[PDB]
Amino acid sequence: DVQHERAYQKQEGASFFNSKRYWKKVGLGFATPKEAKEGVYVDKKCPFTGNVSIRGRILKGMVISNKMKRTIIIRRNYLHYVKKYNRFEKRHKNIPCHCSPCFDVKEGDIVTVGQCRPLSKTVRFNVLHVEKHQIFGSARKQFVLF
Amino acid sequence: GKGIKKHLKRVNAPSHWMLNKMGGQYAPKTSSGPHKLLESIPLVILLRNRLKYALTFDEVKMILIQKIVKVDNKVRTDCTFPVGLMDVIHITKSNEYFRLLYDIKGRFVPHRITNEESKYKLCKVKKILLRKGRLSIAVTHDGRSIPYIHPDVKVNDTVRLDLETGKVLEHLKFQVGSLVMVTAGHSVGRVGVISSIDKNMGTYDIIHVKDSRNKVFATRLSNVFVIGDNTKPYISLPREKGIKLDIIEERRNRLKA
Amino acid sequence: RDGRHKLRLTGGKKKIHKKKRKYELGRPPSNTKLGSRQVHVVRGRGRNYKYRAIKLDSGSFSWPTFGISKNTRIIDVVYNASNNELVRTKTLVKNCIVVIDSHPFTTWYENTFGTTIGKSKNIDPLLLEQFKQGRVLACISSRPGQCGKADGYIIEGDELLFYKRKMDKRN
RNA sequence: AAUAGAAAAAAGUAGGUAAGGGAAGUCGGCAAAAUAGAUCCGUAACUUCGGGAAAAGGAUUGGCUCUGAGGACAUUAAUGU
RNA sequence: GGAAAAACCGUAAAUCCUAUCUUUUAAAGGAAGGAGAAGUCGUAACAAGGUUUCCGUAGGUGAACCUGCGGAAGGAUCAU
RNA sequence: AUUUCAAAGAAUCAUUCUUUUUAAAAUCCGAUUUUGUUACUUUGAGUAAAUUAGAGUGUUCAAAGCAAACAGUUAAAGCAUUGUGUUUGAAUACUAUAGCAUGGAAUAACAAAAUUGAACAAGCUAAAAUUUUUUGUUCUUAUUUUGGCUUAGUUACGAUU
RNA sequence: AACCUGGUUGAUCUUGCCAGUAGUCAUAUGCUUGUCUCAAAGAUUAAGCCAUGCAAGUGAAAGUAUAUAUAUAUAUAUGUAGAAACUGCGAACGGCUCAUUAAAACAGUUAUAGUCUACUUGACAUUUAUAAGGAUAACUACGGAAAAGCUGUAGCUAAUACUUGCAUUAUCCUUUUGGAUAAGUAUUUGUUAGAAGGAAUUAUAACAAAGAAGUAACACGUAAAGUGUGUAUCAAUCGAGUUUCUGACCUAUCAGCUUUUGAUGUUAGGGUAUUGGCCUAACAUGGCUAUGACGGGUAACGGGGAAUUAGAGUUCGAUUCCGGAGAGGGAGCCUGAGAAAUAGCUACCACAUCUAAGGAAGGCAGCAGGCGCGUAAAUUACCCAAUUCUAAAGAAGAGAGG
Repeated sequence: DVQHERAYQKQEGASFFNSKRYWKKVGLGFATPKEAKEGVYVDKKCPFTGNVSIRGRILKGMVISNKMKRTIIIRRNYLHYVKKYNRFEKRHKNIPCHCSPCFDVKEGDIVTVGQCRPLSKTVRFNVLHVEKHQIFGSARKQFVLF
Repeated sequence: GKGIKKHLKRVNAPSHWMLNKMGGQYAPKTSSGPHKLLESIPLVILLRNRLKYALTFDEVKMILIQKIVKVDNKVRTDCTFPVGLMDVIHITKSNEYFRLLYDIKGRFVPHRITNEESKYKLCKVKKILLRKGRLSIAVTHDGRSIPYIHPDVKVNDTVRLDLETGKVLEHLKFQVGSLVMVTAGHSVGRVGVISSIDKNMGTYDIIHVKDSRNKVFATRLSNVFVIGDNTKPYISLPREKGIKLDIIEERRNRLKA
Repeated sequence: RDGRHKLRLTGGKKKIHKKKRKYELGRPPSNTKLGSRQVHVVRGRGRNYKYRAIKLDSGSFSWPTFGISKNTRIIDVVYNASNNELVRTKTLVKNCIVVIDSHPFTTWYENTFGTTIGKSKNIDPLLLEQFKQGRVLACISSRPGQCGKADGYIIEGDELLFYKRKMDKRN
């Protein structure tokens, strides 16, 4: 089933020869997903079963792209205050974020991400909660105010 | 190269050193030691700029060579040694004992203390570590390591500590009825009773503190020093007893003498 | 070396200033092969000593299922997860598959339980079939290039099946 | 094959090859030489936008010993030929 | 145990060749714009300026321009 | 555009400021206390000094400085148990808009939102808890109770102009 | 002090600019200058080039003295000084410039459950000895080379330099006690068991393997039993690296950029002090872009801040503090806790000094001072008293600094 990349995939720290799989509690008031926990998958950067852990900031964003292996790009839209005119303007910033196999994420879904140790050159958050939500037009042109 | 910085400009030094603009260019930089740089004083400042037993750094050196200063029951020898948040300075020639305390404006005054109370100090524990063989040890803001601490004492509880043996006499719980002293926040140098505790996940924790004039202010948990239990402060507070007059009243008081 | 002087996230060519700092390091890579034990001391930043094994042969190998270890000469390198070059060249690296001389384990089992702690977990037949022919498939776990010795574990069950299939449709 | 042998010089003719220079020779670079196969890169003025273009200009290429990639069948995913 | 010496990857200075870009800067001749005088030739514009003006456009001319075609009134008429 | 309007009391000069109660559900012993997100806004927290605004202070004055003041032709006075000068000052504020905590009624957004979606009462069912326990160092089994699921009923059942 | 006048015309009212006015911690310059306090000053031009001199050392109980000098008591005992030298610690801070550099560096704001950390602080350690092994400097002798902070031999001799290496405590049972048994700190592997933090593959506890390194063969004389020096682990501390979030000047006559030469990701490694395309291999085919990417410009180090402001603002910030960057241009390295160090080193290029020509030595944007450049800028001063730093720490040094 799961593995076929050219090294054995193991879920390290599971243990096999004594006991009585493995997953962790994540905290910060979040809930470990049932689909993560009783899922069968193997990972290393998943926040529910890797060695990685969440610490730092917690932000909400909108998913734009789903098309890498287990990795997503989120846009944070926000309003910038311009002191000259006492007024605002839209500006935005992309955060590349690791996913998990647990969620099933579609372009325009809202996601709650957390900060964690660096997992790739620009992958520096990982997804904690998938807030499902249909969208019209294209997400790249869309504006959510969170 | 790009090593550690050993110099300290006099202007760049903490405001609560209370040094002037025109007095040379470099301050004493505190040596590394049992209290943080920003949260102490170097012994030179205490001797010369506060007590006034020296007019020069040189006179401080002359005083220091003589083993007539003792901090924490032991002789000290470096000029730049830190005074520490709570400690006992003993000047043996004139038989004087000082305990170091904050005023109500935010700086350290050396406060005249009796011989009997001089033999103990108050130590906040910052951490508690479990070391080999299942033996706990507590770690103090006084830079000092405490072996074989009670399991009944936890991280924000303070502890009364002898200076002869270095062992614990008793402890003061951080319970919401205990006297607390503010150590470094905006409202540094006050005493209150602990009104209320607010615990915030992943982030700073704030405690609401009430003054004896019933004024309330909040402060960050990091800098809060338990100082007694509801009967009394466990060490003798300085003149204004940790109570801060408001500016208008303070100026009105100053004039009305 | 480390951490800069490669392209911007946008795809841009970011400018360079700040001449390479010593604390970057990027120390020269070490192969390590199968031969007679020979190790070099390396002085790392802050006086952290590390051990560069350049040749090895004798490791600490653990039978995970019984939690016990014996020291054994390692017969050959047979498969590597990553590039085929390392296995071809007979060079060790962390996650590599070697074969160990099984006589210590065989001897231990016979002494302890009898027949060729948490007793009687009953081997596996595929593993047992390998065991008779006296040289057994194992995965190195420690990092030779860091630790100066190569330490590993006997492969088991599902992991064993995976490595056997990949190692030897079949050419 | 409208001849043969022997000798071996000038000259002729069909050829080679030349230090150092590199068109100074000559009406004239004529002659001769340099180049060239392939793969991988890189490719301007200008243009009727189709081209110019193999532009220009580079790099590589043996022998051996290996590694990876690419199919067809037939057994009840795996297993085989 | 070990100095000299070498070979291989890897850092990689530097030198030269192209290629593009950048910057001033030369150049016969061409063709503009301004500045200067009392120079020549006209009479184009302002009045119905002595062919109403002006636009867009195209051709012509010594130059100012003239003419065609279609517009405008900032026209000389707000009107049988 | 639209979804919670108001009513009563005391202070004060004739207005002003302040308190009480008035739907519904959950929760706690017929009474007691919780209830969208975000912007926004309020307080706060945590903020280097110099600079700067700024309080104190007759540098000869000021620019300044961060000090000083007081009594005494040499002692009184205080307080220490025959000794020791005494009062002291170096405040306060600011330190992006972003980040952190925090009260909030309005104003804005947004979420939730019928070719249909509920809320509860009834019954069956598979998961957990509770009680029991077969047998010469340890393998079972059995009733009961609680959350999830399949199936008729019952409600001011459900949609702003 | 929330301010306006002169100029289109024959005269007029507008629009509109130009001219005036004031300031400018903003430079230059012209004339004049009696006082006193206060005090910026080779940044704009050349991160151009540099003569000479100076700018980092260090021993007051406490590693090493048969160079040598010396005071007491009886060749001897103690001592006291001590040139010289090994060793130790510092010299990786300071100070200077602002060329580079426009999501870079920087400011606030996180994180370090991803790490390193000398001096200093407090806890506090485990598998022959009435005292161990050399070999080396200064030093002695012979020397060489025009010259250099050049150094050759041979004979010596010490060390807290270098190098060996000596027990004894704890666990379970009768029951104060009498017996039996255990006994490696980091680190690393495999196996499991599980006081705290928001969350643990965490502290920790056990089992089976490996395993550094140590735990005084050192020096004083302290309290009417002490100190220095070295030392494993932990914590503290002075800090450092990465690292989250958010914030910038001008330009579209720069619109598609980036991916063979890692661009974006996945896996596995290697490497790091540690995370990571940080680097190798294999595999994906992405990532960024008019909400301005990718380029170009900047006479652009950033910020604290400065000038001008009624209120908005606009310009300025080489320059006292903080942070960054760099030491002629690039590059590479050693040592050590800390360096890709520049009064450490190696090379190249660009410059350039001494040389008897064989070779040698070099880097002022330290302070002075010179040349050049220029619109544009001071003494080859005196002093370590204060301010501080460094040292084997009073007492010595410091063109840091005054």
